[PDB]
Amino acid sequence: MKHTELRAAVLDALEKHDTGATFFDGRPAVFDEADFPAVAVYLTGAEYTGEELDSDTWQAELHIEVFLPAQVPDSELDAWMESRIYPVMSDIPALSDLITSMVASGYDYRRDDDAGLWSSADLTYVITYEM
Amino acid sequence: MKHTELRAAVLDALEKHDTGATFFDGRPAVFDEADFPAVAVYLTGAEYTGEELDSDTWQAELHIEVFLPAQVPDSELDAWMESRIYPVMSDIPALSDLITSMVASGYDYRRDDDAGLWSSADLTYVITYEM
Amino acid sequence: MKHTELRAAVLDALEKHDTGATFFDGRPAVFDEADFPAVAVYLTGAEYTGEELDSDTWQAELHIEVFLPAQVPDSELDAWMESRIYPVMSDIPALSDLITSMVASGYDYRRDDDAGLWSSADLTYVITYEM
Amino acid sequence: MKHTELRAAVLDALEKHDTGATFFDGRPAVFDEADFPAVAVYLTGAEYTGEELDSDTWQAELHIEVFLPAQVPDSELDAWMESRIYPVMSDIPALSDLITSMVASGYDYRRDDDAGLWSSADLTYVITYEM
Amino acid sequence: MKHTELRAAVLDALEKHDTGATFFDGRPAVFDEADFPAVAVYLTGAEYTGEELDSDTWQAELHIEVFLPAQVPDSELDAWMESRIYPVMSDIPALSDLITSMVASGYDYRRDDDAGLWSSADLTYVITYEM
Amino acid sequence: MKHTELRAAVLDALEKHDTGATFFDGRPAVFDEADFPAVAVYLTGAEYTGEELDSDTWQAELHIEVFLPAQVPDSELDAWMESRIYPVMSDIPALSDLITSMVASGYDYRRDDDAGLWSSADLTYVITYEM
Amino acid sequence: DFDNLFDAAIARADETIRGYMGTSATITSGEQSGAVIRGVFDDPENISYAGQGVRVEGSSPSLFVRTDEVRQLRRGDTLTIGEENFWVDRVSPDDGGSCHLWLGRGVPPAVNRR
Amino acid sequence: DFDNLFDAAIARADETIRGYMGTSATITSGEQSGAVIRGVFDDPENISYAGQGVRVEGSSPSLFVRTDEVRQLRRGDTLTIGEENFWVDRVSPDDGGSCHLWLGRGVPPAVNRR
Amino acid sequence: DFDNLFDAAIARADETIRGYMGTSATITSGEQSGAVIRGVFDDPENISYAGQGVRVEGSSPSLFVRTDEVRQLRRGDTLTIGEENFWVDRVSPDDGGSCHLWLGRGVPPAVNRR
Amino acid sequence: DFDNLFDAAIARADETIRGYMGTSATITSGEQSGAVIRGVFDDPENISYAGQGVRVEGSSPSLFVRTDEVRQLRRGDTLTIGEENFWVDRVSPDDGGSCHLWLGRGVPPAVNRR
Amino acid sequence: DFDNLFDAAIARADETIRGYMGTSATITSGEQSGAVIRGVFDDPENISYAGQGVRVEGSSPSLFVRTDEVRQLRRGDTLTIGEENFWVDRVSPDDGGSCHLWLGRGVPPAVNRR
Amino acid sequence: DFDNLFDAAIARADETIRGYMGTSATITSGEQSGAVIRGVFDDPENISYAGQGVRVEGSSPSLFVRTDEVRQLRRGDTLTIGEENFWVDRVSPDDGGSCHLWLGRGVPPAVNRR
Repeated sequence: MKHTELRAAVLDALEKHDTGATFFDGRPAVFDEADFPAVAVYLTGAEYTGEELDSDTWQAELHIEVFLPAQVPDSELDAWMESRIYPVMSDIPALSDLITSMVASGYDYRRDDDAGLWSSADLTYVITYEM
Repeated sequence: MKHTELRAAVLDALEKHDTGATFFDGRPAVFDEADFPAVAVYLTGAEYTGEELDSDTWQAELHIEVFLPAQVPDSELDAWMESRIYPVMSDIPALSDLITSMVASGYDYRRDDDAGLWSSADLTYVITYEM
Repeated sequence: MKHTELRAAVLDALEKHDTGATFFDGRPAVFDEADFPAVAVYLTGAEYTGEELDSDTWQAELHIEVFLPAQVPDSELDAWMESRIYPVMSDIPALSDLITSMVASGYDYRRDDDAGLWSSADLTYVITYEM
Repeated sequence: MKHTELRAAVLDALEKHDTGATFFDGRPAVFDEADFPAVAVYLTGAEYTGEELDSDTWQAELHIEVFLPAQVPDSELDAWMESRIYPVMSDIPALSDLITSMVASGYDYRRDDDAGLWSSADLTYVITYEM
Repeated sequence: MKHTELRAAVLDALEKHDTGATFFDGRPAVFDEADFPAVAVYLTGAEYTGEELDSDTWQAELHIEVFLPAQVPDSELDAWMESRIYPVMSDIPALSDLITSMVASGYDYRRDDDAGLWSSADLTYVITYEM
Repeated sequence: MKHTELRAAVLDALEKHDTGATFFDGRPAVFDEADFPAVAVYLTGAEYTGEELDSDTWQAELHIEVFLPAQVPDSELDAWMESRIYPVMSDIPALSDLITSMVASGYDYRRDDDAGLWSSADLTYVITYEM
Repeated sequence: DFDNLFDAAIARADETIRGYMGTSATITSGEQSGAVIRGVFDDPENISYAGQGVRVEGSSPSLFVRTDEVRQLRRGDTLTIGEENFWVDRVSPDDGGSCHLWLGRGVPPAVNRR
Repeated sequence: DFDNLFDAAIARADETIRGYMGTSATITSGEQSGAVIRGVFDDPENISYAGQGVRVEGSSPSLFVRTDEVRQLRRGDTLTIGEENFWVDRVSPDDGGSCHLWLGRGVPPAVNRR
Repeated sequence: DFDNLFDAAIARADETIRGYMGTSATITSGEQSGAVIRGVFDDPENISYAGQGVRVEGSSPSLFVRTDEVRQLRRGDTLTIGEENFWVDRVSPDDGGSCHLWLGRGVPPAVNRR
Repeated sequence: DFDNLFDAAIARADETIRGYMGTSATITSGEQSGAVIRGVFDDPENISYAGQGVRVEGSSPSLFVRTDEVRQLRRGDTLTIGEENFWVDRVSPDDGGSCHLWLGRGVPPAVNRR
Repeated sequence: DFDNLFDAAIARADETIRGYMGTSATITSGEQSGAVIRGVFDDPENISYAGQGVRVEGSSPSLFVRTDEVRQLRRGDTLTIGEENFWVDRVSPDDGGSCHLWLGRGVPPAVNRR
Repeated sequence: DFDNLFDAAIARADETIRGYMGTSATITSGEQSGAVIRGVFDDPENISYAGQGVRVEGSSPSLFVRTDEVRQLRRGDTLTIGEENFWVDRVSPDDGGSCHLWLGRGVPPAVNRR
C-alpha cells in the first residue's frame, strides 16, 4: 500500500535531525548489542471505516518505538521522545499529502522482566487514508 | 451450499492473474519446506442474521491468508498484498451472482514468534449470502 | 421431561434418510477408529425466560456435532453440513409438536490442534420449548 | 439460621420423595466410590439488594448438585433431575413461609474431563429473603 | 489516617461480646494451626470520588474475614457470621460517628482446593468517610 | 517531555518534607536490603485529550509507590501515606504552575506473595498538562 | 512368525512377567465370555475436587495383559478380578507384545450408541 | 498364599520395614476401637497464602498402614499418635499388601452426612 | 564415505538396528509404487477429548526408516505393513543416518492443493 | 528411647553433621533469652519484580536446627548468628530429629496480634 | 596463550570434536567471501500450527564452529553446506572456544537496514 | 580459623578452582579503584522477543568472585575483563566462601536515586 512510501517519508522526516539511533523500518528489528538505543516504526489496523460513500476512507495506526538497553531511567526516555520525535514529526507536509488526517493516540512505556534486555517507549498515532 | 463454490470462484479469480504463490484451499494446508509463500481462503461465522422475512440471508467472514517465510519485512508484505490480493476482489461478477453483498472488514498481520517459521497476513471480509 | 424425547425424535429424523455415519445419542461419545465420521446431538443452557404468565417456556441450545478424519479439507465438511443434515433438519413435524419456537443460532468449524485426532463441525440451534 | 433451616427444609422435601441417593449437606461433600449418584445442596451470593427501606431483603443463590457415574449419558441426568427434584421444587410450604420469593434461574451440566470419575448435574435457584 | 483507629474501634466492638477467636488487624495475619478459628478486618479501595463540592469524601471497602480449619461445614460458618459479627456490627455508635454512611455489600465463602488447610468467610461492606 | 521536569519538581517538594526514606526517581528501582522502606515516583498514560482546538491539553497519571519491609501491618502504611505524602502534596505551587488540573484517583496496597519480600503501597493521581 | 529376532524374546519376557506377577482373573460376558486370563493388575490413585470441594478419591484399574487373548472385547465388556468386579472401558494399542486394559468399576454406564 | 510369587515377597518386605521403621499408634473409637498398629508416620509441611500474605502454614501427616489389619478404618474415628491424637481422612487403595493413611489434626469437623 | 569418521559408524549402526529391530513394509502408490523398506515401527497412543467427553483414542504410528530410500515420497502416498495399510503424513529430515516416518491411518485424506 | 532403631541413627547423623559443618547461633530474646545453639546456616537467594520492573534483591536464610532445643520459640523472638542478627519467621515441623528455621532480617515488623 | 591452563584443553577438545565429527562447508558471500570452514552441523525439527491446521514443519540447522574464523561474519551473508545452501541468521556468544551458528534456508529475507 | 570444619575445605576448593578455571579481571573506578582479581567468567545467551519481532539477543555475564576481595563493591562502579570492560549490575549473597558478580555491558545508566 501507501504504507511503504508512508514509512519511507516518516523515517526520512525523522532522520533529518541529528542521528544517534538505528532507524529499522517495519517489523524485523533484531538488535543485538550493536545498534543500541534505536527507533522502529510499523503499522497496524487497516479496517474499513467507511464514514462516507465516496471512498473507502480506511484508517490504521502507526507505532513508533524507542528502544534503550537495560534499565535506563525514564528521564532519558522522556527527553528522547520529546526531543527526537515529538516536535519534528508534528508538521510533515509529505505525510499530509499521503494521508488525510494524523492524530496522536497514545504513548506508553514497557520493559522486559526476564533479564530486562531492553526498555521501550511506544508512541501510536491514528491515520486516515484512502486506498 | 456455496462455500466450495465461492472458494473455487475466488481461487480461480486469483489464479487468473500472475502466479508465484501456492493456492491452498480450505483448511488443512500443511506447507513444509516446499509450499512457501502461499495463499489460503476459508470462512468463519455462519450465524442466523435473518434481517428480512423472505429467507435466512446468512452472513459470515471470509478469511484470506498469505504466508511468507520467517522475517520478511512488512513492506514486502504490503507490496505483495496490493499487487496480488486487494484489487482482484474489487469487482467480480461471480461474487455478485453467488452472494448478496460483499464488504471488507479488516487487514491484519501476524508472525511466528517461537522459532519464527512463518509470517501471515489476513484479509477479513464480511460476506452476506443466501445459501 | 422432554430432552430425551427431543433427542430421540431428532435422531430418528436423522436416521430416516440414507445412513453413512454413526448416530451416537446423548453426549459421552467415546469413538476410537471404528465408529469414524459420525454425528451426535446434545443440549445445553436450560434458562427460565418465562415471557408469559402461563408456563415456564424454557429455552435451551442444541449442539449437533459431527466428526470427520483428522484434517480432511472443509469441502466434504461443507457438503455434509449443507446436504446431509441441514436440509432434512429444516422441517421435523415431531419437534414442531414438541417445540414452541425453533430458531437457528449458528454453525461453526474447528480442528484438533494437538496431533489432529479429529475435525469437528457444530450446528448450534436455540430452542424454545415448554415442559 | 435462615440458610440452615432452608437447607433442612429442602433436604426434607427431597427425602419425603422416593430415596436412593445420599443427602450430603454442606460444602465438604467427600464421596469415595460408595455413596454414588447422590444429591447435595448449598447456598452462595448473599448480597444487599434493597427493594425497600423497611426491610433489607438480601438475595442469595441455591446450588443443587447431583453426581452420577462418570460418562453416564445425559438421559439419566435429565430423567433424575426432571423427575426427582424439579417436580419436587415446584412447591414447598416450608420454603414458601421461610423466604419471600423463589424463582428458577439455570440448569447446567459438567463432568470430570481428566480422570473422569463423575458427572455433575446442577440447578441454580435465585432466592430473595429477609433476615 | 483514621483507618487504624476505625479498625481498632470495630475490633473493640466485636470484642465487646464473647471471644472465641483471634483478632488479627490488617493484612499480615499469619494464622497457623495454633491460632484456631480467628477473624481479621482490613480495608481496600480508598478512591477520590467527591460527589460533593466541599471536600474529598473518600469511599472504601471493608473486609471482615473469619478463618476456620480446613473443611468445616458451611452451616456452622453461617452460625458463626450470624452470631459473632453480622449482628454485633449492625449498629455501633463509635463507628456510626466515625464515618458518614455504612452499607452492606456482600457475604461469601472461600476454601483451599488443594491441600485444604483453611476455610474463610468474607463480609464485604462499603464505607463512605471524609478526610 | 515535561514529565522529567514535573517529576523532579514534585520529588523536590516531597524531599522538602522530613527525610528518613530514600527518594528514588523514576522506575528502575533496584533496592537490595540497604535502602529499605523508601519511595519511588513515575508517570504513565500520556494520552491526547484535546478537549479544544487550542492546545494539546494532554492527560497522564502520576504513580507513587512506597515500599515497606515484608509483612509490616498496613497501619504503618496508612501512617506513612498520611504522614509523608498525601497531606504534604495538597498544595504545591510548582505543580500548580506546571500543570492545569490534578485529581487523586487511587490508593491501594499490595505485598509480595511468594517469600513476602516487600510491601508496596500505590498512590495514583490524574494530571492534566500541556506541551 | 516374528520377523525381528526381538519380538519372540519380548513375547517370552511378557509371558514370564505375567506368570511371575499380577495373578489371573476371569471375564464376565462379552465375546470371550467365560474365560480366565493371567495379567498384572494395578490400582493407581486419582483425586478430583470438581467444585469448591467434592473430593472423589478413586482408582484407575489397569490390567496390562497379552493382546491375543483379548481380541473382540469392545467396550461394554465386563469382568471380575476374583471377588472384585470390573468392566473394560479402554484397550490400548499393542506395544509389540502387550496391551493395556483400562477398566472401570461396577456396571458400565448404559450404552447410548444408537 | 496367592498366585503372585511377587506379592508375597512384597508383603514380607513391607512387614520388615514396618517392624524396623515408624512407630506404633493407638486407635480411638471406630469398629476397631482400642487398637494399636505399627506404621511409618511422616508429616510433610504445606503452606497457603490465601491473599497476599495470610500464611496458614500446616502439615499433612501420613502413616502407610497395611490393609490386612487396617480394614474398615472408616474416616470418623480418631487416631492417637504416641501422646497426640489425629484423625483419619483418606485411606488409599491397597498396593497389594498395604496402603496410605492420611491424617488431619484435632477432632474431625462434625459429620454433615445428612 | 564422508569427512566424518562418525557418519560411517552411525550408518552401520542404523543398518544393524534396522536388521535387528522393526519389520519390512510394502509401500503402495507413490513413485516407488510397490517396494520393500525395512523400518522400526512403533505405535504409541494419543487421546484427545474435544468437547466434554469425546475421547477419540487412537495411535501415532511411526516407521523411522533410513534416509536414502525415503526420498521422492511426498505425503499423499500410502503404504502397507504386512496385513495393515497406512499412509505417511510426515517425514522427518535426516538426523545423520535416518529419519522418522509419521503415519496416519487408512486412505490419505483428499488432496486440497489448489 | 526411640521405638524405631532408626530414629537414634538419624539423630546421630544430624548431630554429627551439625558438629562437622554447622556454626554457632546466639538466640536472643524469648524464653530461652541469651543462649547458644548449633545450626547449619544457609542463605538461598531470591528476586522479586514489582510493577513494570523493580529489582528488590533479597534472600531467605534458613538454619535447620534440631527440634529439641528449638521448642518454645514462637515467632516474635529474634536470633543472632555470629555478627549477623536475624529473627525467626517460621519453624518447620519435626522431620524426626530436626526442622528448618526460616529467618528474616533486622527487626520483626511489629506484632499486630489484636 | 590462554591464561587458564584449561582453555588450551578446551581448544584441543573443540578441534578434536570438529575433526572427528561434522563436515566442512564453504562460506559464500560476506567479507570472508571464498573460504572453507569445518563445523558440526546438526538439524532438529520444529513444528508450528499457526491457525487450526497450518503446520509448517521445517528444521533448525546449527553448526557450532570455533570462534576464530566466525569473526566478522555479520548476518546477511549466506553459506553452502556440502551441496545445500543456507545463510547465517544468529551467532551465539563465545563459550570459551566456539559458538553456535544458526542457519536459515535459501536467501535471507531483504535487509531493511534503514 | 572458623568453627566450620567444612568452610575451610570450601575455601580451599574455591581457591583451587579459581586458579585452574577462569581469568584475571581488573577493576576500574569505585572504592576499589584499580585492582586485579581471579574469577571464572561465563556468558550465557538470552533472547527476548517483546512485540512481533524484537529479537534483542544478548548475554548475561557472571564472574563468581570471592566476597573477601570484593567487599563493598557497590553497583555504580565498572569492571574490565582484560581488554573488555563491564559494570557490576548485581552481587549475589555469599554461599559460604564466595558469591556471584552479575555484570552488564557498556556504561551504567545514570544513577537516578534523588
